[PDB]
Parts: sequence; structure tokens; C-alpha cells
Amino acid sequence: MQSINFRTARGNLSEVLNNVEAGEEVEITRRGREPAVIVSKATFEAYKKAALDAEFA
Amino acid sequence: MQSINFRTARGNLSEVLNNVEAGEEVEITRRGREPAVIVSKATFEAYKKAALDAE
DNA sequence: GCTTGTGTACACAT
DNA sequence: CATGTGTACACAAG
Repeated sequence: MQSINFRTARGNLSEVLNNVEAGEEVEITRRGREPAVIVSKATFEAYKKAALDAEFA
Repeated sequence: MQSINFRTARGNLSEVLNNVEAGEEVEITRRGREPAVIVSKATFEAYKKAALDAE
């Protein structure tokens, strides 16, 4: 997975979002603070959906 | 789900990432482009256990 | 005194 | 009437 720092992430956000749209999952990191992932709403919405059909307790 | 446009996301990204860390899922929209979602890595990693449909 | 994060603002493009 | 995208400045935090 691609991993880019905040400063770089923002300074290139368009290129990041373009990369994301191409199917790449990009990790956003910040000093100390917990990381995040930018992923296409479609993919992630379809992850959430497939997870919701798990016969577990 | 919270939904912000690109210009606002780039200009408030720190506040966006703080919101996400608090458990929020944030939709980023772009003109004529498919939307993206910024989500906590922990949550995302857990949601990819959806890849237990592929199996 | 670096690096990186955060606010912000300007200019051009769509 | 706005939003996307490059970029650059300055201050804060580490």
C-alpha cells in the first residue's frame, strides 16, 4: 500500500485522488496521530456491503 | 456520512483527518470525478475482512 | 535548525 | 455564482 505524509498528501491531493480513483489505496500519515486511508467511496462502500453478509456474533 | 468538496478538503485536511481519527467516515467529492473516502486505517483494515466473501 | 503540519492566500483552469 | 489544482508563504510543533 502507498503511504504518504500529510504535507506531501495535501501538496499533491489531486494526484493522490487520481491514484485513488485508479484503484490504489493510499495511506495518509501524520506525526504521532493515527494513520488514515483514502480509498474510492465505491470500493469502500462495496467492502462495507460484503462484510454485512457475515453470519457471525 | 460527512461529505466535503476537494477545495474544502485540501484547505481543511487537518480538521478532516482529526474528524476521521474520531471515527468519522468522510466523503471527498470532485468535479466530474468519482468520490473518495478518507477513513481510519484500523476501520478500513477491519472492513477488508469483507474479502472473506472472496474466500 | 532542520522537517513536517497547519492556516491561508493567490492565480489560473474547468 | 464555484471549484479544482499548482504553488508558495509564514508560523507552530516535534
